[PDB]
Amino acid sequence: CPFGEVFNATRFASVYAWNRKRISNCVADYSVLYNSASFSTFKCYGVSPTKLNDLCFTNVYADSFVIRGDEVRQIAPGQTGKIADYNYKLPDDFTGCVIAWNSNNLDSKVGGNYNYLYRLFRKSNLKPFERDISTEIYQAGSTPCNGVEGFNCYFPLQSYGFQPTNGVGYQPYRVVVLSFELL
Amino acid sequence: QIVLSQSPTILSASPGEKVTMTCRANSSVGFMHWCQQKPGSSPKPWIYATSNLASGVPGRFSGSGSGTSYSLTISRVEAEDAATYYCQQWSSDPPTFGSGTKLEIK
Amino acid sequence: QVQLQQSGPELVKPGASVRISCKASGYTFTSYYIHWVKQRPGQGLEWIGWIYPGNVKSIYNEKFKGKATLTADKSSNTAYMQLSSLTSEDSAVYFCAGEEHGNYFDFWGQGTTLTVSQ
Amino acid sequence: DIVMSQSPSSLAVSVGEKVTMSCKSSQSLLYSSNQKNYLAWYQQKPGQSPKLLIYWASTRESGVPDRFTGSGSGTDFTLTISSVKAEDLAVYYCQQYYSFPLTFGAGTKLELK
Amino acid sequence: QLAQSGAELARPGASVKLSCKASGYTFTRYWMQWVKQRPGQGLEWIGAIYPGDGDSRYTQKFKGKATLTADKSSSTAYMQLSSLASEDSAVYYCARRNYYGYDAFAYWGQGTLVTVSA
Amino acid sequence: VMTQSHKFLSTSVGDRVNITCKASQDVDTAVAWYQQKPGQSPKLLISWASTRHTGVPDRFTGSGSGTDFTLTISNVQSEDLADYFCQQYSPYPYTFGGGTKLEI
Amino acid sequence: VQLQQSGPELVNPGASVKISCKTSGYTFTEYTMHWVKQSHGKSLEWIGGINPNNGDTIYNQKFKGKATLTVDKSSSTAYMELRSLTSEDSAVFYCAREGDYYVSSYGYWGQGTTLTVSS
Ligand SMILES: *[C@@H]1O[C@H](CO)[C@@H](O[C@@H]2O[C@H](CO)[C@@H](O)[C@H](O)[C@H]2NC(C)=O)[C@H](O)[C@H]1NC(C)=O
Ligand SMILES: *[C@@H]1O[C@H](CO)[C@@H](O)[C@H](O)[C@H]1NC(C)=O
Repeated sequence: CPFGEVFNATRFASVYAWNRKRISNCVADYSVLYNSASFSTFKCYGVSPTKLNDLCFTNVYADSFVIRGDEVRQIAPGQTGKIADYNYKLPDDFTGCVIAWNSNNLDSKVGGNYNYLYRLFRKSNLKPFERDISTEIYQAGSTPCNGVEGFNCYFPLQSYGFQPTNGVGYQPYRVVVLSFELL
Repeated sequence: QIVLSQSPTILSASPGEKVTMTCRANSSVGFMHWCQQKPGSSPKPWIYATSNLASGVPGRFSGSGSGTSYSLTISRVEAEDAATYYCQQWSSDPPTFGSGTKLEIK
Repeated sequence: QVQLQQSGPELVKPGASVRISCKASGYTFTSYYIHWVKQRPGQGLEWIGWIYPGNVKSIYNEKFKGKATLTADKSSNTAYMQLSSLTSEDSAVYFCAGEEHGNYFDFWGQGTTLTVSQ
Repeated sequence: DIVMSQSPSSLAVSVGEKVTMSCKSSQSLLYSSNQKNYLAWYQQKPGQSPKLLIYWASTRESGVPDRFTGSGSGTDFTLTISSVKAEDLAVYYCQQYYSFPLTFGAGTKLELK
Repeated sequence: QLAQSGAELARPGASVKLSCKASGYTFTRYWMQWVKQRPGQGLEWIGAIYPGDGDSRYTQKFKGKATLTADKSSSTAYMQLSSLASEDSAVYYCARRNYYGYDAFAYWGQGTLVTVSA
Repeated sequence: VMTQSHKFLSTSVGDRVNITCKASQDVDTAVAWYQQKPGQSPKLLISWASTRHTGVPDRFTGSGSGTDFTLTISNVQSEDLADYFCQQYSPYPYTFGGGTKLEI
Repeated sequence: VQLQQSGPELVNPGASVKISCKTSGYTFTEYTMHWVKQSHGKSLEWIGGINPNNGDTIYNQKFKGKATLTVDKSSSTAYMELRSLTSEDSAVFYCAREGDYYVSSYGYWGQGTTLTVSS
């Protein structure tokens, strides 16, 4: 039963370096899912959201990150946006289940969290599931620069700001994607 | 505003005993870290969120709990645990320490 | 290794300003917070405030707002504490603290103390 | 500053001759990562608004048919036109655009008679 | 599910077009990844391509030397050595990750002896 | 980047042997472990150091996390006598660890 | 794309003047702008540039304080403000775009705004 270190973990990583954990050789319970309902979004593609413990797959790959509440719709097949074209892009034939719930009593601090970075500019769109951890300068302008971070030389990882005194559009949602495969 | 409270402020403990010290808090809080300060020196990081042991700690220390009250249980008290145990709190509010427990041997 | 080595013990006259140095080492200075802790002798610790040294933004406690001001010079890996309008009751020991994961101090500092002299 | 200059100040060339143009940079404007030079050339008549016709480094731009060619690397650079035409009677500038003080000088067109 | 490759004995001045014929999966969506192995001194990573689009990635010691290409219609991938020498006489594999993106090199092909002393 | 412990490794038959890889920077549990019989091509044995692969016996237990990874081969038979590898998956390039050859 | 300036100006010494660079045909926040100063036939200097996405400016050390660059985003029109003109700023001014990709710091230039100092 390896669904106990994926959801209730201490600190998820950022959205750009989205952590992965492999699940194998144990049929999961799916008891906290679709029977506890403390989560916000359960937008679950392909397979029915109610029949999970009956079915069996080949590989169960889980991954996780933390995104703003106005960007919870971007974790989707092909729905373009800001994080779904530079940080983490699902493919168009992805089957699996997407999980999201609120996290403001854990991930927010008075004065900004300043440690949940997200990637702003990249030279092209992302491929499906391709992740990049490098912090190379985008150099939007004509000139190249040697990491000097000047005019049109950005740090591509913009830092989130997280305070408990905000709305729902600016609150970090702990979002975990489940990816399954048949053969 | 979040303020904690450690109710057993002075604890006597003979060696080879199980002693549980508690941390009561105003309202709600998430996970609850711990810390140990030897008298007259810099403190040391002791316990993570509730039950992880900071990778340098003998395995007698184990704490658990949920909700508002979180507590630490030492399995067998020895001569080396003559220090004060403070607590932080992992929440939205800034970390405000509690009072402490002084653990003396008799 | 990771270690936050501080300055020496300081004694000043009442009313003077105090600058506390906090040399960070071993880790990436521009990602981990730096907190500040106050320990009156014989008493429990008390929180002062933090300063995230990448994007400098300080936060202070309600009972520590006019006396303590924090600066963090990014390219030297040293934070600073400007304690101001010093009276006799602020005669105690001051450590640093570093954290990343929310409120859990990974690497404390060795004790430098600050007292008044007469 | 990064300073460049044209050693041919005067051309004095009629219709249909082999010409060259040269500029010498102060420091190297070779970006070491992509291995590209960063220079540019553009034309202007003494009346009109100039127009760029050379890309990253001595390459060409879709527009006027590229009889001209430029070349070079590092500090010394070339720009050559095989035959002078009616649209070649214009002053050409050598522009540095690697380091950010974007200074550039002039190299003047003249005619022989 | 398995890769298939070729063999080569080449000259110290020439250029080699190796191969890695892929089979059994969708060649449009996975990454092909090339590693090299000298006798001894462990493995080493060279570069990769995305045969759907042509977005090649490289290592700084191996950029410019290997010019990786791919062809969608023939379902194979080509690497192209340049300026071979005595240090490049090694064994060159191709490997596809298990689940595309960020995973483990689960399917490896047979070795291609490339012997380029003289 | 990686490094390895022993370039050569001597064991008897029934003995338990740990092979350790210490990574220089931090890799949040994304290494993998390869064996390589001296003829054929190296195959995947352990990936995401806790998890084993299909077609692999339950003898091979890799463990550890953070920046110290360990492979405890329990009862080394006469078959499992080859070198062993390490990896990292987060930063580019995916640079390998050195070899570590197992022998009697 | 075609990029138009304003008409010729005749400005008294020591005055604030706004030069308009009106452009259309493309999304304005995608490429930068620049301003150079052709001093009666020798395009030696550059005034500065301004990114429409962030409003960030950078000026040459030759024109510090006497040159300011401010561009609003909605009207797709660039503006350059020259304050305290003297007898040295007698030139023509072009506004520039930055290529079709980020390949060249100049391209698709405009007409010539001829600003002489009218004493
Ligand atoms: C994460 O932790 C929570 C803690 O509340 C788990 O909640 C469980 O809730 C049911 C409600 O009936 C209780 O019976 C259980 O005792 C709770 N378990 C624990 C650990 O306290 C939740 O299931 C956990 N989810 C996981 C394991 O990922
Ligand atoms: C206890 O916490 C509540 C918020 O939940 C706060 O309003 C209250 O003032 C706190 N108690 C104190 C410190 O007075």
